[PDB]
Amino acid sequence: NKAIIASNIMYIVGQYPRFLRAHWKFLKTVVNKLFEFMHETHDGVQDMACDTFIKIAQKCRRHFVQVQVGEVMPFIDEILNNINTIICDLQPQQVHTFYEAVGYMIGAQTDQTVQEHLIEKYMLLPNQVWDSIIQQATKNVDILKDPETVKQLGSILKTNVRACKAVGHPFVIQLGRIY
Amino acid sequence: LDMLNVYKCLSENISAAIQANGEMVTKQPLIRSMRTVKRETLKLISGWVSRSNDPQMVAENFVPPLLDAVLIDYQRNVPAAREPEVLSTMAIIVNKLGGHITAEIPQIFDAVFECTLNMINKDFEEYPEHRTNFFLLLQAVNSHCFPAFLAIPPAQFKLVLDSIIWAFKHTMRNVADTG
Repeated sequence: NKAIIASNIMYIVGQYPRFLRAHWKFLKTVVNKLFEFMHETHDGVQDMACDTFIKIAQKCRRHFVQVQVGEVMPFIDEILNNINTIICDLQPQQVHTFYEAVGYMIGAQTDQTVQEHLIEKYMLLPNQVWDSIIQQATKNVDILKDPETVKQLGSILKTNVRACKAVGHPFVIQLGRIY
Repeated sequence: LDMLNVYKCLSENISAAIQANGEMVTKQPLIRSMRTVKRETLKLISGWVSRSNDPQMVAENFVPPLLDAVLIDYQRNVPAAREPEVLSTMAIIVNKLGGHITAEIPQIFDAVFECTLNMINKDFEEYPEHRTNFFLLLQAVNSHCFPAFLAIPPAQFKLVLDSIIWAFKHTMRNVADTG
């Protein structure tokens, strides 16, 4: 029962960004609740929690990259310094939906310099796998024939596609780095 | 294939001429002409593998015929008749094929290594080109096919490492530096 209820609560709060955009503390509490639900093993809860999070990010993108009252650091920072601890229990596709969600936040930082640093760290986790697979291919190109490494190259790319859909032009700094 | 046959035909014609009348014969029309077919043959072989782009296909078709045709020929040649460019031609292919040839180092090093080493282990002067090239080869193998140095027995490996000592004791700047 609790999961069916929690989902509806999460659906309702997802439909009223106007209210979230006026009450940071609540928005904050909501996001964190979603981050917790992201380790929930009960059926569907993790799909629910991701749908809501991308939704909210899209419509409240500005509040995550600008410092709110009662804080001394933009929420994105906490989120980026913890990506792994949050998404560790998510499935491949959900991880993509999560990356797309943060991407929208990144797209809010119009300030060149800062948006660039945000982007570099945003794509840091996926980059490690990439950089790794790449150096090994520069020793033996029979590796790009390896079932597992090819499975990864796919998921890394898929992640790169979503981030780009949300970040927009500025994402060029990334594309250029691996193009 | 035929080109390798004629190469080998000439290579055996030259060595005999020398074995029968000493180095001197190299200083005359016909021999110098036969040396040319060999050298250009080697230019062609190495010149292509360099710009080739399918390592395995190259290591499984165009490399095995090199063994009997060029390597074991270089082995059976009299010291004065051996082509230094054989070693450098082989060096280039190792740089290109890399891991795809790591399994043939045994077969290769047999023919050329020890027999060439005995030409350059008396002093530090004779057979200059053979010194230079030999170590470009050894550099290459060590650089792109190190695993080979483990496959072989400790007795052979030692012989290799001490050969390096020998290199950097040279007064020819290039040979000592390669070492």
